[PDB]
Amino acid sequence: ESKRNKPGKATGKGKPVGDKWLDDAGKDSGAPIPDRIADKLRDKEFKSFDDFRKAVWEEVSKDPELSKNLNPSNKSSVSKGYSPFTPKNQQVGGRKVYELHHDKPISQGGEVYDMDNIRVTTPKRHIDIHRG
Amino acid sequence: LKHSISDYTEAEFLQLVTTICNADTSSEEELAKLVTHFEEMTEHPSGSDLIYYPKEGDDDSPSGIVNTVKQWRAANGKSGFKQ
Ligand SMILES: [Zn+2]
Repeated sequence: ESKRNKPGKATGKGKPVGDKWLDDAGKDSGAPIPDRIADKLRDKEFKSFDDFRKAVWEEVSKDPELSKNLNPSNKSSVSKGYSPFTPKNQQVGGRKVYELHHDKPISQGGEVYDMDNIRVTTPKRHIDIHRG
Repeated sequence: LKHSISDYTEAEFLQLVTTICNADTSSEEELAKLVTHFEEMTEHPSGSDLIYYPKEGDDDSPSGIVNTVKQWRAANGKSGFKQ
């Protein structure tokens, strides 16, 4: 049914981020996967892309520099492996949480679990990217 | 029970907000549905920001959020909680 449902191992370096990490998600190509998260997930095997996504948010929940910039309610969400809610103005209808985006699309041969090919986006930004 | 905020006593409304704040749900989808419901009940222009992106000095504990909604509704000409 879909290529993102085949198991794979996470790879890639990610990038240094700061306190403004999630503000970057609503601009340009989105925010990168933090180097710190990539270090935690590298070489692990994932059953599906959705399983990888859960893993990212769980590592954010445990990361002091990354979680400090989420409120108590959003913290509860990422502790469950749920994606955190964005500000209202970056939501589009039922799409209300940060979304993981492939920079080179999988449909175009991009790698599913290469963290250097993954970006964090708001719903508003992500939709616009795929509309050209 | 669930059609407008006037169908909630203050205590029941606190229980809803507590469930959202603690992500006390079976799936991400169920949580998102609950947050949408909250926004429809309050009719507050800030929407889910009341839960996740409080204004400076605003108390984002469940009791704090309930207070902010109760005061906003009262100040802006709208009906309040049952009883
Ligand atoms: Zn995408």
